[PDB]
Amino acid sequence: STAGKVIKCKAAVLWEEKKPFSIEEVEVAPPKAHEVRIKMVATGICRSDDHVVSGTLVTPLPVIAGHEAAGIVESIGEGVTTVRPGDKVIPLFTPQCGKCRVCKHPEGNFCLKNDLSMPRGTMQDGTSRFTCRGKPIHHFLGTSTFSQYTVVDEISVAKIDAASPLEKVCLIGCGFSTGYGSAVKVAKVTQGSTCAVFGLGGVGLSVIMGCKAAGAARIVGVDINKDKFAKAKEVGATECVNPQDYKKPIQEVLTEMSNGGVDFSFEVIGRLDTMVTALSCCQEAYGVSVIVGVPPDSQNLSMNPMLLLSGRTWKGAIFGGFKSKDSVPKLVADFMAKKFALDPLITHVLPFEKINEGFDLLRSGESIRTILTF
Amino acid sequence: STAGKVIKCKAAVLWEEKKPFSIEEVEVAPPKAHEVRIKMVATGICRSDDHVVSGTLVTPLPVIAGHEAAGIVESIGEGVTTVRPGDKVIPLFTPQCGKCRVCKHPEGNFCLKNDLSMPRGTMQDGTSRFTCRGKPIHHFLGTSTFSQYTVVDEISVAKIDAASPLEKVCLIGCGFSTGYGSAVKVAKVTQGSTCAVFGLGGVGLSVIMGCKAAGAARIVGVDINKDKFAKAKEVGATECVNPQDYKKPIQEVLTEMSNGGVDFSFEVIGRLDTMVTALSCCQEAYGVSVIVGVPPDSQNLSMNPMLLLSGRTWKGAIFGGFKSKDSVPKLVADFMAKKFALDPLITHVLPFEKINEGFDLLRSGESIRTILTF
Ligand SMILES: NC(=O)c1ccc[n+]([C@@H]2O[C@H](COP(=O)([O-])OP(=O)([O-])OC[C@H]3O[C@@H](n4cnc5c(N)[nH+]cnc54)[C@H](O)[C@@H]3O)[C@@H](O)[C@H]2O)c1
Ligand SMILES: NC(=O)c1ccc[n+]([C@@H]2O[C@H](COP(=O)([O-])OP(=O)([O-])OC[C@H]3O[C@@H](n4cnc5c(N)[nH+]cnc54)[C@H](O)[C@@H]3O)[C@@H](O)[C@H]2O)c1
Ligand SMILES: OCc1c(F)c(F)c(F)c(F)c1F
Ligand SMILES: OCc1c(F)c(F)c(F)c(F)c1F
Ligand SMILES: [Zn+2]
Ligand SMILES: [Zn+2]
Ligand SMILES: [Zn+2]
Ligand SMILES: [Zn+2]
Repeated sequence: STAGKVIKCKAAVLWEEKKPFSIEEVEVAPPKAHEVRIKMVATGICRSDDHVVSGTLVTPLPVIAGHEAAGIVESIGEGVTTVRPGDKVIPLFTPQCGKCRVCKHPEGNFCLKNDLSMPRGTMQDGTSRFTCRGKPIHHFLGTSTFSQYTVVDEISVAKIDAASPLEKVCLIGCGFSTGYGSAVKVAKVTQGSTCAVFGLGGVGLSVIMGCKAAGAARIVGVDINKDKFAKAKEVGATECVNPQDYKKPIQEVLTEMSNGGVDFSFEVIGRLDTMVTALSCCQEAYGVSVIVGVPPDSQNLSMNPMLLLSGRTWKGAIFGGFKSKDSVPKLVADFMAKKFALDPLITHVLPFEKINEGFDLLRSGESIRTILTF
Repeated sequence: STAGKVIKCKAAVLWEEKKPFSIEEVEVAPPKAHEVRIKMVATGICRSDDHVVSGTLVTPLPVIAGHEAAGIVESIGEGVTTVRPGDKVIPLFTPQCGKCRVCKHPEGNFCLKNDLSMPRGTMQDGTSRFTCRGKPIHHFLGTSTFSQYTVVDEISVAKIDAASPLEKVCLIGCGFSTGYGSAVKVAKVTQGSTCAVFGLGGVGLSVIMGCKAAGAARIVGVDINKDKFAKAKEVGATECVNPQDYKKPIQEVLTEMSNGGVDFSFEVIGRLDTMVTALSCCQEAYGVSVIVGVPPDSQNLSMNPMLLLSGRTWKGAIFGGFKSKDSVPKLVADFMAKKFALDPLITHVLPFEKINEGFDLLRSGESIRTILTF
């Protein structure tokens, strides 16, 4: 049995920014009240995890990153009611405490218990369950999935279908649900509309899937890497454009393509300039633009508010606007019911020990999602 | 017997920025095809008119300003079908051509024939109906209401109830419809919500009216002029705050007062800093902020897009999101049915000849709306 005991296991520890992950032994404490210790099965490499390494995102170091994953419950702390040992689960990087004003709000999903806005890199109780070489190691978004075992607060875990393929549905922990929800729930893309999607990685392909699902007539993919176009067309893009191919700003190209501006645009990269471009390419009176990409820490954009005064709507979301604990098991159920596909997002499947090579595939432009298997 | 003939009349010509208006004779050409010549009865002084004087709003000079008004049709050009001589009418500074992609969209109102985005200061045909001292004078937003007679394109005028009191209903041509629509149609304020309204002039008072109509529990007026508070309370503010009273920035004050941010915020001033503050003060995950105020020409704001990524929605609108020609007669009908009050906005009445004193009143902070009578 491991229950009630410290587990020594392998994890990918990030000791400082802009360095490879260190794959080594850590000690994982047993779960305290209302906590859940999970044996990881599969975790995806999300660009957000790369932002921690690059310093685009500031979070306390050293850290066990990873937030897109699935695993199997090893043990539960006293008080846990929503999962049990042996359950398949997906950690929730946006929690759902169910009691805060946001949780109670019918649209809101950015639960006030989150560790995103002012990251502490701890459990809800302000402490860490991880040590490495005698030192405490921070958690990341309450999840820390780049470990053979993690401990999460109950509000940061969802039970999923026992028959789920964990090496696919781990994507429901971030990339798929974020893109898909951004289209269907946040933007509320309409039938027959014209959509533009900036950034054709795992998240942007998922936005395309959502736009297609919502019945868009036109879905224009935008990326500087033309290698990403063929997959974007496979999942629903009607045409792809590379800004580098044009003498004019791409907002102008998109406005002409769409005969006056698009219905819905999505920034799915994380650049200040493309957030403004995305806003500008939506139709001035009724367009809607959604920010999905994570921008570099503490940097402001500049824009002209007349872009909004004419009628545009600008919004952003975390995790596709989904209330995380209610939505994740439904999304897995829908996948099992063949309502959407995940295979088009998966380009590479590596063992966990090859985490660094996975991140190099991302950084080189070669991968969409690499799934690491424990 | 004035039909088909040039009319000489007095108008208030603005020859140069930052100068008084010159009340002097102009010649008003007869209407061309699909144009309407209107004998003005009453016109309100809106801060946007003052923006033309200050250079906050750039539009070609010399100009006949004025956009918030009502009058009586003197004559119609060939092909006009929607009004007739002797009809009571409100000029529509935002037109409704009924044919463009915006006019056809269920939620758009910023008709593509507008003269607001890139002002020419002409009629739809690119020419002027106005001469003064033998010199052509520009139109403003297709309305030019600071004249005893104006000529407007048919898509820039609405027939209203023959029994309407024009010295009141002129406010439906801008200030009232704008603020009220901004709350009820653009923001879609909900029952029991907390609203914050930045700027307690005619438009922000109309926003308050709208929020109270929509059933908001709390409506916080924000103004640096505490003289504006009493009227704001009369029309529904539950509490008023002056930023100059506080050591902390007002977004933090509003966030505290609202136990984590308001449901709806409105910028009804026209400053870049208060556009950002107003966004910031709405709840980070599900707050909605609406820009109503008109910013200084060509200036950009600076903001941190993480304010959106958490879940905020930012939008703007012209004329409260109302499709102008459809809405104005319905708004007048509802006023006549006492569905809303216009008297709380009218603080001063003057003859047209005292237009400059009317502007002095607005500039001093003493008036809300001054109505000028021809
Ligand atoms: N809001 C959320 O909850 C949420 C969740 C998941 C991911 N993210 C963010 O979303 C963004 C995309 O994530 P991902 O899909 O995993 O990243 P990714 O796989 O790196 O994809 C980004 C795509 O953007 C492309 N790109 C880079 N620069 C430009 C440019 N100037 N113009 C057009 N394309 C460009 C690039 O070629 C790549 O295909 C990142 O910033 C993530 O941090 C946000
Ligand atoms: N979007 C539209 O269709 C539309 C329509 C009508 C009016 N407008 C604009 O809306 C704004 C309001 O117009 P109005 O109500 O006629 O103007 P107004 O009567 O000048 O009211 C503005 C109010 O803002 C207050 N104010 C000024 N500075 C600050 C500050 N820093 N903090 C708090 N309050 C401050 C000021 O004391 C005044 O009571 C102006 O910019 C207009 O041009 C927009
Ligand atoms: O990809 C999900 C994701 C985000 F959307 C963030 F805003 C963030 F800060 C983060 F760490 C993260 F993982
Ligand atoms: O007050 C209404 C109004 C506006 F909302 C504008 F954006 C504008 F440019 C203008 F001239 C105007 F009069
Ligand atoms: Zn919560
Ligand atoms: Zn992610
Ligand atoms: Zn139109
Ligand atoms: Zn106005």
